[PDB]
Amino acid sequence: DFEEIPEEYL
Amino acid sequence: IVEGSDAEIGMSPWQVMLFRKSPQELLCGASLISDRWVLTAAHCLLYPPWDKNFTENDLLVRIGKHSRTRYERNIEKISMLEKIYIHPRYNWRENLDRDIALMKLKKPVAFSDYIHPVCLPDRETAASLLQAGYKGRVTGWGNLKETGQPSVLQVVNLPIVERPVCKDSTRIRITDNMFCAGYKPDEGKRGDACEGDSGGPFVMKSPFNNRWYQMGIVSWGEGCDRDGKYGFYTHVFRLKKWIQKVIDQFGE
Amino acid sequence: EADCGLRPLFEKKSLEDKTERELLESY
Ligand SMILES: Cc1nc2ccccc2n1Cc1ccc2c(c1)nc(CNc1ccc(C(=N)N)cc1)n2C
Repeated sequence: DFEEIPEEYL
Repeated sequence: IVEGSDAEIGMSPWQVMLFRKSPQELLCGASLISDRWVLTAAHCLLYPPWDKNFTENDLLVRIGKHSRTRYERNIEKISMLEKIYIHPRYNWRENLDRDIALMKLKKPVAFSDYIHPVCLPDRETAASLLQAGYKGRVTGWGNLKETGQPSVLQVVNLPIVERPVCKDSTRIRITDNMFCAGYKPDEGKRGDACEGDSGGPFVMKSPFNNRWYQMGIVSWGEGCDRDGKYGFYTHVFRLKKWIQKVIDQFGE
Repeated sequence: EADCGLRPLFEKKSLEDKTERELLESY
């Protein structure tokens, strides 16, 4: 249930 | 953290969340010791019994957080790992001895009101504070009960326990590289770290210079907040020499 | 670290958090 983090970090 | 309470904003600016990319999830707690060095428990990265053996690219470090699941825009900073260093003598085979690991971030993190490093203890600081009865502070986003998850970083202050008491509370072999903390059944009070808290910091505020020092790393425990049981912590100062050498050998 | 252990929202502005006194009273 973790909010999406900026795709820039993945 | 069992029986703790909501952290105040900016109360633990060195608090770091070890985050798994796929799936996206809380892996462990950790701490900020400089702009590029994060300290945690070796077991958070390497632990064969639980098929755990992460590599840099599998992880993400989330700094400056308060909320557990929410991406805190403009507050938290997410860093990537350049390299992971685990104590060469970390023993996961018998008892999690020397349960400590360092992670070098790809590039320095910027300090703010929510991001700031904790001090590592010197011999004198450790000697004076690492005494039975003296209280330390544990923080994390782990479970609130042994058997839910908090919305915000939890905090609990717990007393250091006499080594004999620590040893007599379990059948596990305690080493000098560990120390235990928590209340005794007759002390009334309670609280303890729990699943999701490991790798996190156990800090103490020095009354000599008013600075916070990380004395322990949430290492292991039997259950969570069980009467007669105590949380065990990696004795940070005892393994500081390793820390020193790694930081000035591969660090910045 | 030269400024380590001093929190921006507390030590830096001479404000104490809600439970630190408990720690110092046990020393
Ligand atoms: C079965 C056994 N043989 C042992 C030998 C030495 C130390 C622990 C041992 N254990 C239990 C054990 C082993 C490994 C463990 C563990 C508990 N707990 C963790 C990490 N999580 C964790 C869970 C609870 C608490 C706590 N309540 N304070 C602190 C940490 N690891 C990574």
